[PDB]
Amino acid sequence: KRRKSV
Amino acid sequence: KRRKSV
Amino acid sequence: GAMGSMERASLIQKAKLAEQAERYEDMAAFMKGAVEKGEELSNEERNLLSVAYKNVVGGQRAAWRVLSSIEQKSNEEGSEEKGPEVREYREKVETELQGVCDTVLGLLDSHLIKEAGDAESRVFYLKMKGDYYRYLAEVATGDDKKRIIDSARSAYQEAMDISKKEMPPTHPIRLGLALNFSVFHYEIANSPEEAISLAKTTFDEAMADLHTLSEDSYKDSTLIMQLLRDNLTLWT
Amino acid sequence: GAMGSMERASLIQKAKLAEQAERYEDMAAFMKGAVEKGEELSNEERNLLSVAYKNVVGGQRAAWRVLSSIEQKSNEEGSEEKGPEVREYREKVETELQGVCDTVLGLLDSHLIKEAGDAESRVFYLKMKGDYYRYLAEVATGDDKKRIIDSARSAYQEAMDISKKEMPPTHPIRLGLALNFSVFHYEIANSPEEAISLAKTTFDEAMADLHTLSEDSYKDSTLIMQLLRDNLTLWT
Ligand SMILES: C=CC(C)(C)OC[C@H]1O[C@H](O[C@@H]2C3=C([C@H](C)COC(C)=O)C[C@H](O)[C@]3(C)/C=C3/[C@@H](COC)CC[C@H]3[C@@H](C)[C@H]2O)[C@H](O)[C@@H](OC(C)=O)[C@@H]1O
Ligand SMILES: C=CC(C)(C)OC[C@H]1O[C@H](O[C@@H]2C3=C([C@H](C)COC(C)=O)C[C@H](O)[C@]3(C)/C=C3/[C@@H](COC)CC[C@H]3[C@@H](C)[C@H]2O)[C@H](O)[C@@H](OC(C)=O)[C@@H]1O
Ligand SMILES: [Ca+2]
Ligand SMILES: [Ca+2]
Ligand SMILES: [Cl-]
Ligand SMILES: [Cl-]
Ligand SMILES: [Mg+2]
Ligand SMILES: [Mg+2]
Ligand SMILES: [Mg+2]
Ligand SMILES: [Mg+2]
Repeated sequence: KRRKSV
Repeated sequence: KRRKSV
Repeated sequence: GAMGSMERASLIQKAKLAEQAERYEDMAAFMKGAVEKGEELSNEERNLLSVAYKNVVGGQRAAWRVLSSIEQKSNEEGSEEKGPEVREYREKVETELQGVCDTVLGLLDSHLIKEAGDAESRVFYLKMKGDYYRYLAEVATGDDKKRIIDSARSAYQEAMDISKKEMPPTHPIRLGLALNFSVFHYEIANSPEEAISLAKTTFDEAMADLHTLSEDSYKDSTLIMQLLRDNLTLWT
Repeated sequence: GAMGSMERASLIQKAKLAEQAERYEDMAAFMKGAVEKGEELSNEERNLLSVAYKNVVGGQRAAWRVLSSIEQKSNEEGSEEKGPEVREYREKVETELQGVCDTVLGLLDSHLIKEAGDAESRVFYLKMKGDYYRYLAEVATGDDKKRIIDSARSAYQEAMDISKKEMPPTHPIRLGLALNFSVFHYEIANSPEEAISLAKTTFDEAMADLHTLSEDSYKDSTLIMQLLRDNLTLWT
């Protein structure tokens, strides 16, 4: 539900 | 799998 | 200090915020400051204190177990010598874990237990005293291991005596104390029969008392009762 | 100090042990000590550095968001005045988070980025510089917000320029940089079109390059590629 970062 | 404590 | 300048009610408020943020180290420091104000804690405040430290020490114990496992494998036949770092870092974590246990045991001794007169508070604090000595026993390997084990036993025993006299068999503090004293018997005191007997008897006596409870009490007694059943299933 | 007396190889060894124990704050301190030895880091060492700090700051950001949400509700019409504690504790967490970002940005500036000549290291460190300024931008509200945003943009941009010139479109560092620069556009720079365009183009160019890869490369490019697709699905 929360945007992904890496 | 590990015994429970609280 | 470092919490001495903060109002008691603010430390309590921040402990609850730290709980919601899962910032358990902050939560524990706020609750230590609250205890150091010198006033007794309420039921809700005792739960915040215990949750904060349970989580902090829980993370340290889980880490210690990971590092102890690594260390034990490095000591097996055919394992390559990797130097002192595993033992050093296990020791670092162990020392910090010991320090947290000593901090909690010092709060209990100065002066929570001595001012706790109602069974709900006295048994609660004595269970904590049992738990933090048990955590010390989990990592103890020296001259002192037996005395640490006996300190845990003595605290749990006094809690058990008061809880049996003063609390119904379904009371969640009584059930949690019995769960942890049973784990103490199984894995610290090398007494799996006693651990199983205690979990069984506890569970059975609680079952027979459930009829006295409201729907809400029934739910929270049965929750701890499930942890007793989980252990019985694991151990038998 | 405090890691100056420990051998470089021991700090690396302990960082890996701290990783296995999920002790990310220790892992970050060990890797900071390793960086402070003044030698360039290897690929594996760069990954340990970034994992350690990503996890530490990730926990602080998640906590900050919880406390910011509470704070924002306490500021709504009809909300009961509860005093300064929510804002104080959000500020406490914010300051610690800022301090971690400043620590990472200082390692990058003294002297990781200046000695990083290969694209794999240069792009990696510039992506980190973009990420830690972006985390500063997430909590910035003052005179400095625009300059912080521009610092993140500039670092990401230079990383993007080098990665496009020097790395295949499937390279995991190139794909992760593009994922995070796209998130920067969407939620920091108020440029959701640019975020979506960047994620799309990135994903599409990687798809067209997959045929060049071994089974193992294919798997790790496709992993980040899925995070790009996740964002595109969320945003469109
Ligand atoms: C949610 C966190 C806070 C606000 C800190 O409360 C912790 C919890 O506090 C109470 O639960 C206590 C309690 C726990 C309950 C078993 C949790 O129950 C549920 C349904 O979530 C675990 C907690 O660690 C806590 C405080 C600890 C103890 C333990 C302490 O030994 C020193 C003895 C057994 C157990 C007792 C004190 C439980 O009463 C409540 O009765 C729980 O609420 C409900 C609806 O069951 C609440 O989640
Ligand atoms: C397992 C932990 C350690 C040992 C620290 O390694 C972290 C990971 O390190 C490498 O993965 C990196 C990497 C990540 C991979 C996406 C994880 O992939 C898998 C399959 O688990 C996430 C990590 O945070 C890390 C180091 C970070 C970055 C990111 C750093 O920006 C400054 C850019 C994208 C990504 C790159 C550098 C990835 O190559 C490896 O290629 C991963 O291994 C495999 C089989 O994919 C391994 O899990
Ligand atoms: Ca607790
Ligand atoms: Ca990382
Ligand atoms: Cl160490
Ligand atoms: Cl605060
Ligand atoms: Mg006062
Ligand atoms: Mg009293
Ligand atoms: Mg040396
Ligand atoms: Mg160089």
